[PDB]
Amino acid sequence: KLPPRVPNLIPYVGSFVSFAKNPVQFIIDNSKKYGDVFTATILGKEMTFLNHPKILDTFFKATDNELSLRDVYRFMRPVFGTGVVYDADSTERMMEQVKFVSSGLTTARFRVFVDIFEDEIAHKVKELGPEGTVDVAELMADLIIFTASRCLLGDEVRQYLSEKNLGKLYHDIDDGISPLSFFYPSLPAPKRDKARKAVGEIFQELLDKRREEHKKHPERLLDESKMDVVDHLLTQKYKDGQELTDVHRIGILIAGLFAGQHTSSITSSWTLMNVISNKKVLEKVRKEQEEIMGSDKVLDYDKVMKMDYLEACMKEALRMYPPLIMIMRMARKPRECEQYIIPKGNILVVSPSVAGRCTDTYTNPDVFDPERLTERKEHEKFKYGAVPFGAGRHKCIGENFALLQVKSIISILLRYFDMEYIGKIPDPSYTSLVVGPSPPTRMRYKLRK
Ligand code: HEM
Ligand SMILES: O=C(N[C@@H](Cn1ccnc1)c1c(F)cc(-c2ccc(F)cc2)cc1F)c1ccc(-c2nnc(-c3ccccc3)o2)cc1
Repeated sequence: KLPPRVPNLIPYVGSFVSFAKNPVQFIIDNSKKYGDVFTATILGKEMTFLNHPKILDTFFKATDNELSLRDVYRFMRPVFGTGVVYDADSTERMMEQVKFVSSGLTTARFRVFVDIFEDEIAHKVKELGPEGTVDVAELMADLIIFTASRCLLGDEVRQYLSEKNLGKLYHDIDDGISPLSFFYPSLPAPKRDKARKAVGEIFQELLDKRREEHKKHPERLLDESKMDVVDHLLTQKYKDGQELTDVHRIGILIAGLFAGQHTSSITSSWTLMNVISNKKVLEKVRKEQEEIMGSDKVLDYDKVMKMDYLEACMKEALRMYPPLIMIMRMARKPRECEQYIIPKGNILVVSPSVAGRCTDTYTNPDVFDPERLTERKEHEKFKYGAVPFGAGRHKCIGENFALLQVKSIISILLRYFDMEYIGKIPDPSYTSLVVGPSPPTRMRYKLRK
């Protein structure tokens, strides 16, 4: 009962050549040809693609012993660190590591995060001056490396970003990893090794400093508005009693910071580009902002939580340009999928990119149209019609933080600046792990009157 196959052009390499040109177009073309589920061989991996919202239950509902996240990347050279994330000894242990991070994402902390957004943009606004042009993707990456770093690690990290080039070494954690790195065998990567070592030494020092801060001010552990992911990694332990090492704490922090940064900076870029390019969307965004802000001058938590239309704009950006283009699981046993059984050892693939352009879900899906959500509720037609943050067990735990961070940053930029996008909104570039717009993305800005 095998799903239909994409015919191998060559043995072993299989469909890799057309997949490598464009992974999203590959899944779109082969969906049209072969239906809601199909298999391709790609450099010796059996890849089974699930393409229609009506059949995604069997992917998202599975237990870790049926469809395995850990198995997809457990033989990967650890980008984050040994024994953390997909290198952890178990899925249960990975979920304890996820909890160390999610512990830092409370309402009490979200209230402080808004203050941190205002502070970082106020520094940035001074650099930008009264008017100019700025790369949108670079602006958003540079803002969120400061905001995400402070929100998750606390304000002691800032000195290392301003003075010790934590930013530079962080940008290389990623180095040479494209969405095709998964299929090529293990190469060397000394640049990445130098990055992780460098970030590791900075994170070791933050841990050492925070231990001394705990001894001087233990009442910190009672303050939900101060407790960050560093505090949680120093205070929490594994269920099974095995030691949480500083090696683990550093890898989990790098992995937390990577998650908290790339996806937010890219989504922020797409959302602002599309908002400022559409007269009616910009009108309603600024009307919402004007209503929420009243005669107040700065954001707080309750204001951001009201910004429903700016939230739809970001979810519309997430529909059209999801920064994670494939969600993958390893079949540890045969998986039923409609009339088919997907074989043991196949990797199942769900693509937010393909989900976002599904005409069964969304009308005129190449048009940025936030009202498709607020008015027509197109995201609600299917349970799995919108999956930019995934679903089930491994759903993003960062969703509310990402919404808070991107909505705040865009609200505050619109408060300071009139902004115009230079040229055509580009296509996504499928050349990085977290995919964002084709590089040249410039906008004009001018201080508002
Ligand atoms: C717009 C920004 C974001 C997008 C689009 C996004 C997307 C996703 C998606 C699709 C998944 C599911 C992956 C899978 O099923 O295999 C996921 C998982 C995850 N995300 Fe995010 N994410 C975002 C922001 C964040 C942030 C800001 C954090 C942390 C501060 C975060 C932490 C995580 C974690 C820990 C998981 C794994 C949960 C688990 O394995 O059980 N994400 N994210
Ligand atoms: O970072 C990855 N996934 C992201 C996706 N993300 C972002 C925001 N929300 C979810 C991710 C993440 F960065 C961190 C976490 C996480 C964070 C903290 C924890 F405690 C536990 C998990 C989860 C995640 F899912 C990731 C990293 C490496 C790879 C990978 N794919 N191929 C290679 C590879 C490397 C080399 C050669 C050959 C291949 O590496 C794939 C995905």
